[PDB]
Amino acid sequence: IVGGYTCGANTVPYQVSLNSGYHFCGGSLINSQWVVSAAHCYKSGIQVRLGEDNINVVEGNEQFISASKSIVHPSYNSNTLNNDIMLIKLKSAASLNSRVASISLPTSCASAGTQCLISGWGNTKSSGTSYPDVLKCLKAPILSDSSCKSAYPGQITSNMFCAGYLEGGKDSCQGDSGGPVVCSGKLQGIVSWGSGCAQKNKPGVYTKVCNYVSWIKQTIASN
Ligand SMILES: [Ca+2]
Ligand SMILES: [Cl-]
Repeated sequence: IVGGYTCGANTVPYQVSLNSGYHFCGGSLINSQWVVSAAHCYKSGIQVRLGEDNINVVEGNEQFISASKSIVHPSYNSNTLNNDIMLIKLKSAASLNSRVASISLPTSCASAGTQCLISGWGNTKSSGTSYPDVLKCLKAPILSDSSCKSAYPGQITSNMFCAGYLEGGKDSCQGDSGGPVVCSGKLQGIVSWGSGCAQKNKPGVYTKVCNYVSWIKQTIASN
């Protein structure tokens, strides 16, 4: 997260860190045994880390659980990043409490101008590389489809939306991928891609979760 602020320990209870000896992507807990993340975050040997704040120190409240299965959307395209969404089933159910809770799936899509909270342990610099120890937060509005497509001509599909600031300085970044974009208590987006980070006229692009609600439910019900 570039230009954000320190969330505060356990203030984003549904945030998860995907770990393979180091943090590589974020994710969102949607129920006691399933996590939603980005398809481009896929890899074998994933350990899901819940209830984290400082990812480099065991502080208490953390729950480490191995992924038993990762389900990348069958129509995911690695070149265009269309359908950049993945479901991860936990080997065992997480213990839900005030520090580890699930986030609700949307019943309807969000409209332009809606304020959302984006969070993660991704890079905090636009011109450099520096990963934070604690979870960072950023409040950002969903942009109109018109401005989104003007910013990235021919690259925005109906399964994506832009959020952020055109003047630059505030954006999600590398390492935040797969993380949550929550608006009005509902998971509306997944950190997916963008051109650089926090650059002028290049807002972040996010997977539009409202288009996948039925797919998520049907997939979870059969696994
Ligand atoms: Ca920790
Ligand atoms: Cl276009």
